[PDB]
Amino acid sequence: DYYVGVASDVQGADAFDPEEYQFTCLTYKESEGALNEHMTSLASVLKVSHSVAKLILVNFHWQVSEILDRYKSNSAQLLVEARVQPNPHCAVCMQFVRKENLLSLACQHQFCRSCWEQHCSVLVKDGVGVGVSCMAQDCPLRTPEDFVFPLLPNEELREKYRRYLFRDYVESHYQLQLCPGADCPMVIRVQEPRARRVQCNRCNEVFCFKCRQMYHAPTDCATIRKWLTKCQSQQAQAREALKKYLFYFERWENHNKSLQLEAQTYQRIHEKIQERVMNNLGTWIDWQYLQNAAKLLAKCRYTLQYTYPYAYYMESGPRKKLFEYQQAQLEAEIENLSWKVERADSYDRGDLENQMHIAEQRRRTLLKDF
Amino acid sequence: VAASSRLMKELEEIRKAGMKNFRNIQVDEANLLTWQGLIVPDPYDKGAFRIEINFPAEYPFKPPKITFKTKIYHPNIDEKGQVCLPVISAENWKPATKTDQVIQSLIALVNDPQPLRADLAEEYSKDRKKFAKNAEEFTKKY
Amino acid sequence: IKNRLQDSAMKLVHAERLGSQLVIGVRESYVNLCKLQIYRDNFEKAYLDSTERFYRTQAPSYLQQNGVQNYMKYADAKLKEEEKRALRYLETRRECNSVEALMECCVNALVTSFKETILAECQGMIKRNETEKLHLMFSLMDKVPNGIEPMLKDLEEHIISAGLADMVAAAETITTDSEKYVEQLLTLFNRFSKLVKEAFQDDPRFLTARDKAYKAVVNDATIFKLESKCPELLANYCDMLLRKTPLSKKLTSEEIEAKLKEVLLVLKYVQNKDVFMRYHKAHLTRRLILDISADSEIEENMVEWLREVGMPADYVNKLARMFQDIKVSEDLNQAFKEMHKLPADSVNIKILNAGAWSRSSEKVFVSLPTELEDLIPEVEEFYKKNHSGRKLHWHHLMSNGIITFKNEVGQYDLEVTTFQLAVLFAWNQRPREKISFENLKLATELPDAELRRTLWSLVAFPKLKRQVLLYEPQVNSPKDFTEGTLFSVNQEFSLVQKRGKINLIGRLQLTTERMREEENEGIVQLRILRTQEAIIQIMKMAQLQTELVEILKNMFLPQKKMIKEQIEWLIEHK
Amino acid sequence: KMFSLKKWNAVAMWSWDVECDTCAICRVQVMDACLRCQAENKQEDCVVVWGECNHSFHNCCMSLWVKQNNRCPLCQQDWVVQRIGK
Ligand SMILES: [Zn+2]
Ligand SMILES: [Zn+2]
Ligand SMILES: [Zn+2]
Ligand SMILES: [Zn+2]
Ligand SMILES: [Zn+2]
Ligand SMILES: [Zn+2]
Ligand SMILES: [Zn+2]
Repeated sequence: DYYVGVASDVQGADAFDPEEYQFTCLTYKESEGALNEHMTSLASVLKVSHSVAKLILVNFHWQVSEILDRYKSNSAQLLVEARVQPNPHCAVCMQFVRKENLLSLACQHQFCRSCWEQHCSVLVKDGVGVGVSCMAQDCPLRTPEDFVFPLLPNEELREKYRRYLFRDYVESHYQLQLCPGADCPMVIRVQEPRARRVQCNRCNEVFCFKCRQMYHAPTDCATIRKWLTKCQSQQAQAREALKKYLFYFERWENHNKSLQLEAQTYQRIHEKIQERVMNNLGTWIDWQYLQNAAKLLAKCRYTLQYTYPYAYYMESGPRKKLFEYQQAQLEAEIENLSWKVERADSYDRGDLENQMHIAEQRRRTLLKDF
Repeated sequence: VAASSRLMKELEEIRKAGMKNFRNIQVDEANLLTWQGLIVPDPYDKGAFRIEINFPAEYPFKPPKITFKTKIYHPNIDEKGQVCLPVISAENWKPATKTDQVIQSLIALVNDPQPLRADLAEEYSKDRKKFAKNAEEFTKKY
Repeated sequence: IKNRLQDSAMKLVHAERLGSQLVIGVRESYVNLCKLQIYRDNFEKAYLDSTERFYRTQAPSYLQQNGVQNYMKYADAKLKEEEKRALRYLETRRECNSVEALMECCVNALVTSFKETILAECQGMIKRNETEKLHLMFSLMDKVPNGIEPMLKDLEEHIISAGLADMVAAAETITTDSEKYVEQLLTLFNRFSKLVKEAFQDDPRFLTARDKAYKAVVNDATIFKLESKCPELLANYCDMLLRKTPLSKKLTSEEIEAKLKEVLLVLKYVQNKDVFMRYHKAHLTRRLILDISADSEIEENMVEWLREVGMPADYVNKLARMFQDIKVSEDLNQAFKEMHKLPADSVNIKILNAGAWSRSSEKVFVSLPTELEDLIPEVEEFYKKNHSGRKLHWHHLMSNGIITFKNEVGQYDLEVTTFQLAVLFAWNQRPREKISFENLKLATELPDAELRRTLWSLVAFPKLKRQVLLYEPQVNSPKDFTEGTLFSVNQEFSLVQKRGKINLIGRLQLTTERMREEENEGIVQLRILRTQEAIIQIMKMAQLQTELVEILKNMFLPQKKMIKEQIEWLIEHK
Repeated sequence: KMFSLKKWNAVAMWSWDVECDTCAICRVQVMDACLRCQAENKQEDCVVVWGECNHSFHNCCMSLWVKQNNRCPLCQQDWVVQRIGK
């Protein structure tokens, strides 16, 4: 009777992870189902043929609301912008053909069947799926897929075309993405699009959702691209530029090389724990905090590694001074913790726990903006 | 497959016309897949040049590559022959343009420059001499 | 004897083995004949080959005859005999590894070639406490390289399965209680530790396996149809041990310390350690203010023990801050009481940090009596006399006191909180009348939920015999309270003694739901309208406040500052 | 009178009377101790400093700041102390 309502008598300021992002892994069959559902929804709300619906969808990144309001605004300009309707004896192979063998698009440019059959095959062999368009110059009217299937001769092709269409459809969809790993039939789905950390559940590949490159937490996707590409009075300018590039690159490369001694220190810590266990100075459960400390140290080093490119581009001001001060403090704490965990013979559980709490707080301080 | 009829028709058409902007051209002794050109624009006013036309198979369905043999001074032309032609490009290509239109566009682009050599583009930001004197010197040198 | 009589010597050794200076002499002859290549190439090779042939021909027969039952004993005896014979015969005076080679051959011929058959029974032998045979099996298998991994795997699986099955088997009782849960955990831990000690002589690898298996068992959440119930139960047990309860009454200090040490040992394997120190903090917060601690030094040492076992520092630091604030507040209260010379010896004050303790400056609205209203400025000035830059927030959910109740039968003493006190002072000016729900809401300035909870507390106390207040419409839960319910003060309350003291505070709440200012604004506005109507009527018709109290005996009791500002408004508007 | 009062106990919470309630250097609550002082297990000694620019920081953190640079972290005015805690 005294201990009845205890579970509801006990915060949102620091509890939340400032690097949390919810996603879900999808296979090809489920992607097919999702795309088909969207197709049969839009092609009914906005009654058209299914292929026309797909061409409209790819142009606007598969956003139902925007398409559906632009339709009520002006359906005519909606269709025109999707490159379906034109904006308001064969010129390819100069010959004469019976009218029964003439096929034309909505733009009404007339060419015979043989060149239509060969053009699509040649462009498919190149590796394009949506780039097919009309032959005559200066008309961007793309061809729906139901106008491309009957032209393709064989069954070896007609399956590469579907793969290309699937790839382009997934690329254009704002909620889906493809795993950058080699030969991975996996698709990532997120309710909202943002630049965060995404991990595959099959090949365990870590990448950013938008740029598909390596995860870059406190740095814009385009900012790191030019850094990766890079990596008299004008003489002084060049000397100073090289000097500051070296001043940042020394720490960048320190951490880059350090991200292999992660596993190497894991090995030494395993050795030390095994030694202290085999000398009967305790049990296994009494020495497990060193591994957690090592993981925390590696995480902090990664975070610090991906801040120097971001600090290289700040405009001089109080924010730069504060960021540098906090960076120095976190570096000092990192060195102190590493010295206590790696090159010490004794150990105090309370002291190491307090140091771990301080180090975690110091790391969390830097991400106050992101 | 259809990489022949268009070729013979185009050769007959260009032979019948006999334009003055383009002086003469040879079939390179029954090659049927490539030949060599000779343009004559009317800066680069004086001088007859040589252009190597590259016609892949299914010529109407593929972009004909363009290159220059004799080195000439132009912002849009690379060191030896690598010149990018928007009409015959990879993206802005249509299987309906014929060789006459593309050679006319080439003559136009030779007639006046477009603001690959980024250094010559930077010169072209404020170019009068660096396009009217050195270019004349090279053209009359070659 | 380069090659002659070597066969005879080997035959003699074989006959002895089946069932003495010549062999030693021949071995010395090889040793000293010619640095010792001849001894390594011959004789030694013949000895090893004869041993291998004899055992490769003999062992399966005895295996088939005596089962897996007698094979381990036979093997141990054979290795002991071979080791003794090898020391007796083979050379050992020149630092040679012949005995090591023979021992390796024997191990490879008697144990390695049957490891699957030996290990097939390990799963069944661990259960039903076959420790005597398990020790022999472990001793034999420790020689072969990496041959004890299946033993560890079987121990892991047995511990996990047995723990889950035993905890499921008694689940209709364990979940509700806490002491039974802790006793079950300790029973399993002790049984498994005793098994390991008796069967494997405290080998570190088996200790590691037991630790992993126990960690798997403790953190399982199959019970409760799955959450986070284990830390709550552990905190409840610690509270029962550390509070003035009958369990703590019938025990001494040493037993309490032993129980706390056992709880810490069990808790060392808990994964989600961020919930235990959030429940323990609340229990300690409740205990340090009601002053219901059985012992203080045990509580002081508990925080150090918790720091040692591996708790996060973010809560241990707060606990230490709490313990220091208790002493600081005691000194401050003594100083205030000495300086202040409602009697001054019946008032206590506590000033506590806002970080370690509850951290929320959310306004809570309640009507206070005259004494408590006048006490606040004195305390505020006393605090501001010394400290600079500090501001005080008064916490009405954690204040308490004792009041006197005069009835027809007699008088008693009641232990109440602020809300109960405010509710009870509604009948001071109308002792024999009845008050409805709406008038109680207006008079006490309380929201709906808090008023309902306080009314339930004062009308239906769990173990009480005769209640203090009375309701007209019957109900079975506080949720079904209407605005037509009338409340009256009982006039036959007792406990039939004519004096005593009872407690109405059980597990005082520390947090409440969020407050909305719209209802408070409306109640206050109605207060201004009612007070202005009453004062205007009295003017139309020193002792002014007395007659205000006399006439406003059915709505509420007006306050001094409200009356002053209202009369200022009146004289402003004539 | 009925329902008199006999004995009372009062509980109050104290906190610093500041604005923006953050040290702006360690980004922790001003009402809690700084990292170093809670690491050294010494309490009741972290006072809060105010400046002429109405900036309220810890004394420990701002002393470590002014050991290198004599300016406010959040502005550029020449830092000078106006009021100190406790
Ligand atoms: Zn055609
Ligand atoms: Zn067209
Ligand atoms: Zn993948
Ligand atoms: Zn990115
Ligand atoms: Zn600070
Ligand atoms: Zn401090
Ligand atoms: Zn400032």
